[PDB]
Amino acid sequence: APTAPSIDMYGSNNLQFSKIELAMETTSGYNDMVKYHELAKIKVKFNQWSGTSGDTYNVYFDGVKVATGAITGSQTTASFEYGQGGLYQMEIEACDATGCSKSAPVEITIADTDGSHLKPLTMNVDPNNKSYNTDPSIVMGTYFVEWGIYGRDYTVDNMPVDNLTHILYGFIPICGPNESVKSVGGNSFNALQTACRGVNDYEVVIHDPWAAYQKSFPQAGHEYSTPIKGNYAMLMALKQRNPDLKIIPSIGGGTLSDPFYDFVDKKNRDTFVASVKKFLKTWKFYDGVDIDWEFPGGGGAAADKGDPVNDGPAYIALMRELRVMLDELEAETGRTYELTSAIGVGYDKIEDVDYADAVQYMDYIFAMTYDFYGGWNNVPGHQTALYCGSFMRPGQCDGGGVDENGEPYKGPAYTADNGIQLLLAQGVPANKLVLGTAMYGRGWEGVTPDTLTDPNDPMTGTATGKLKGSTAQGVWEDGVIDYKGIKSFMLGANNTGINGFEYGYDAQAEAPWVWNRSTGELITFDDHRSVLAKGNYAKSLGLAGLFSWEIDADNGDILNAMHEGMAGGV
Ligand SMILES: CCCn1cnc2c1c(=O)n(CCCCC(C)=O)c(=O)n2C
Ligand SMILES: CCCn1cnc2c1c(=O)n(CCCCC(C)=O)c(=O)n2C
Ligand SMILES: CCCn1cnc2c1c(=O)n(CCCCC(C)=O)c(=O)n2C
Repeated sequence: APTAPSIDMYGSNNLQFSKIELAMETTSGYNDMVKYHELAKIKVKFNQWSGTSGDTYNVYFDGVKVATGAITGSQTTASFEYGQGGLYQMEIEACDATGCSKSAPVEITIADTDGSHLKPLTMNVDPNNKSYNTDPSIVMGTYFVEWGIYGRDYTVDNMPVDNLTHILYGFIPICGPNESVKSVGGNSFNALQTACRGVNDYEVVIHDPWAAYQKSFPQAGHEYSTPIKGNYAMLMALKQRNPDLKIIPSIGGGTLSDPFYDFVDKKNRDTFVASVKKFLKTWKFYDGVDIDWEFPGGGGAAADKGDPVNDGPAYIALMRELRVMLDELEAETGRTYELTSAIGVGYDKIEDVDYADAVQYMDYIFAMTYDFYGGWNNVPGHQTALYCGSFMRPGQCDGGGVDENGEPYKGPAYTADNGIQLLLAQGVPANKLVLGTAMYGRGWEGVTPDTLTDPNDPMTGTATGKLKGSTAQGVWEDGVIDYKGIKSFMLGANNTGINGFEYGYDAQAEAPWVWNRSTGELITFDDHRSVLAKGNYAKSLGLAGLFSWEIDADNGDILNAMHEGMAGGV
């Protein structure tokens, strides 16, 4: 017989609650911005403006009582805790000694990071991406980058997810020594220093919380009060659409690998592995972990770091210790968690790790069979070729011979086949290796015809510097160009070459190029033909599948050719 409660929607955070508390309007340390609770804190204000209020309230979700407390006046705030994400019809009842009166039901949301409160994501994929029916057991992976939402304007709902089995989210940094990040300029280091305030060294953090969970995406149905927004809320809604798609955070990458060189100390590994466990319990849409340490032994961005005696065994120990932790999560959740790693494939990188030992702990190795040549120097070559190119010298392919100064080659050439063969020779099983495809070109200026030793092959020339171009042409950093920019501005509709560029293909290497003989611009990349050759290769060797770097740079053609090539190999 009291008055039925009316729910104050605006005073109850629009009935949006969450197991994860996320700061939405600042940028601070990771431990200050992100706190995961086993029970969501619920606070609901209700009013009884007319008649009597009664003395007690009960709260129901879907008919089931979840809380009770005192009413002592005409406005009451009910505070309680609840453990399970999703959407529930809430009713609040006010009671006196004579009876109870229930409010009309209203939907409350309790966010959780598995996306249990979310509908399947609405997609907006470029229709140049075709449908395939590739065997679900073949890996078809790609990297999606956190910063691609900015100038590149490529968001989670643009991914052709039905053509993927694995999405690797690039990149999760590690707090600690990170000089390599400073050298890249822009805000990357300042963002990391901010994220790491109040965080122990060697723990993972989110690099850009605005892209990860603050930015409101209208296509995802985000509102002011939505407790999780950003790329991460869209990836959660994507798992509701595609529950078998594996979404895996990639830790490190070329500029964020400096802290790994301190993993020779096991206490730093222990700190890192515990931070990864907490991260996967905080962000439950993730299905494992991908380690992108570039590179054990060195030769990467940190010129002053790298230990070829100890980094190998440390990498192996880290995989073993991650697999231990992941087994604990599997035991706790009843889920399967995957452990993978993207690795360098030059002989001088592979020689520093016993991968047959490491891979026993791992589901897949993503062989980075790209970046073999590029604008960091003026020597052209195929950056992602399967085999040795026509431009190579006698003895250069297998490392038997000498360079132009007569100095012995130190090891076999940088090609995808040389890397895969070295890894098989160590005893890595073929069915754990994933072959990489580039959705980008690398390139140079100044490779003009007077510099060539073979007049029909620009790979025999000499550059003056890195390729330059505008972001309108897909050039986001000197020396690199999106595949879709090569296609729009250099190849043209017919693949015969436009804007002063001509197309060529080195059939021995399985590698395309475009070359502008007057500016000397020369770009090495992957195309439909070379990607079919890679798929025929992967199928011949019984590799696990193919993956690509990075998805925003494709227009459909490369991912289509990945599926075609895997269907089509002979
Ligand atoms: C986490 C979401 C709640 N939340 C939302 N915005 C927040 C917080 C928060 O908790 N802290 C400080 C945390 C106290 C010290 C610690 C060990 O974390 C903040 O500064 N900001 C801006
Ligand atoms: C804005 C995109 C430029 N951009 C180009 N390359 C980039 C970035 C970038 O931003 N971040 C992350 C740091 C966060 C910076 C910010 C504005 O919050 C990166 O790691 N890389 C490699
Ligand atoms: C962010 C990465 C791009 N990047 C920026 N500077 C670079 C690279 C790069 O990729 N490689 C090739 C690594 C060798 C890989 C192999 C086949 O072993 C480089 O040598 N330098 C100087």
